[PDB]
Amino acid sequence: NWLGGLSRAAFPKRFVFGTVTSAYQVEGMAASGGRGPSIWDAFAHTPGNVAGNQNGDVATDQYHRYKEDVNLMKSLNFDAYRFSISWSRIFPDGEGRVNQEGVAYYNNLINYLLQKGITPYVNLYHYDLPLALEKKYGGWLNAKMADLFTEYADFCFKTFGNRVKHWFTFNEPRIVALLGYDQGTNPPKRCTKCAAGGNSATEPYIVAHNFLLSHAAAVARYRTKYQAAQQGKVGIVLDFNWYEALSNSTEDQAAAQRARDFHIGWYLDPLINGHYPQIMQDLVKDRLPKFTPEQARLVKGSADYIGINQYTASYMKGQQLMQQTPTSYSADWQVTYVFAKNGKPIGPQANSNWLYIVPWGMYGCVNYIKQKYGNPTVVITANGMDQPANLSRDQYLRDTTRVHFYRSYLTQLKKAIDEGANVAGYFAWSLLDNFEWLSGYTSKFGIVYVDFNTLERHPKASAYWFRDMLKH
Ligand SMILES: [Zn+2]
Repeated sequence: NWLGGLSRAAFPKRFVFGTVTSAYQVEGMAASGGRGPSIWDAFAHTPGNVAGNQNGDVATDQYHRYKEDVNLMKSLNFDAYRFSISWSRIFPDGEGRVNQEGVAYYNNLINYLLQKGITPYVNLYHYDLPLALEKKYGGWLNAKMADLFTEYADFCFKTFGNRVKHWFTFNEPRIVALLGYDQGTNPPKRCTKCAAGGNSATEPYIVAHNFLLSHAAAVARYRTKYQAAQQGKVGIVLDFNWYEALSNSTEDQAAAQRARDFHIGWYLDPLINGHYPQIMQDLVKDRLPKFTPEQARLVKGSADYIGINQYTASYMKGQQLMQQTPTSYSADWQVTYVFAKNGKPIGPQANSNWLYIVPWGMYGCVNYIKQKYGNPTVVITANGMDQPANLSRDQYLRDTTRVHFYRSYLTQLKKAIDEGANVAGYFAWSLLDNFEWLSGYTSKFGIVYVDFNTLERHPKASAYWFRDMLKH
């Protein structure tokens, strides 16, 4: 049967199912409603940065249509909605003056969600640093971001925390470090060879450190000032794609483990154990910032749950570890990616070249966190796949590959949960086809189709699949 034995009865009691978007990717009204620009506004408005020079100015226009979108998600039997607040929509300059019209938008959204019985899971940050903060402070290169982010977070707790009980600080700081400061393909486009300046060997580590210190400072503020009255929780969202050793050799097993440590351990070892992974300390050395004992104690235990964005998996091949001139965070791992074993591809690709459809990667990731980190509370905060551009409406709606994607990946998650992993919920990326960063509107991740000419929403087969799977 097309559900493949899945239903709410197949998951733990009170397991949360939702969908996810992010502010810049769906809201629109990017330069209206009093919103100040983010680094993504400047980046997307520069010719050649985004596919077809597209941008998020209008996006899906959720800003005007949110009640339609909330009605839709309720009709699809979801319990929760993960969305983000645009920092520059609240503080156009990232600090100082509050944009009251911005505040009102999020009040209206949160209240309508609650009126419809959908639980808000709110991200404070999703790639969208206020441009004014980038210019004035140097953004995530500056340790002062902890203070600035904490004040922003403080306002959000005060203003929305009587209603919002599930918070996340950041979304995938590894991708910010990697794409913004290693490869220099996302804003602020920094890297060793980059026009804007940078150093791919040092800056990604500075940036990650500052994300961890900022997260810890925001959570400390929540716990000391708001928690007693509000009784909510604050986590963080981390990307984790699976790495499988290409063979059972010592070298290949070591490579796969290195990759895990540089990918997820980079953030999880500080959050769980109060230090960076040993292998990163050994290889990256004086390029890896040191937490003081006080900072390490602030960072350790500072996430009430771990959000994991899980999409894909790779084989890893190893080598003897070399002494090497440092060139980048990516090269520091000393691994070789491989996408076939025994002459067979790890899986077929979706539209995005990096996204190999590998359902057992979900089991791999969830099992690994369970076994390595003392089984912390995990929420799958994003999982999904994309269709390409230029299909007809009907072709988008008959998304049988995505139906197969969710059934297979959710079966693998169920497998990990039945073996004892503490997973509290699951969120599909995305509710809507949206602005997919560098791919612009050429990548369609939604379970709901969006006609980007008319802005009309049309549920795809995968939306109906969720509706049937999730019926109460
Ligand atoms: Zn509109």
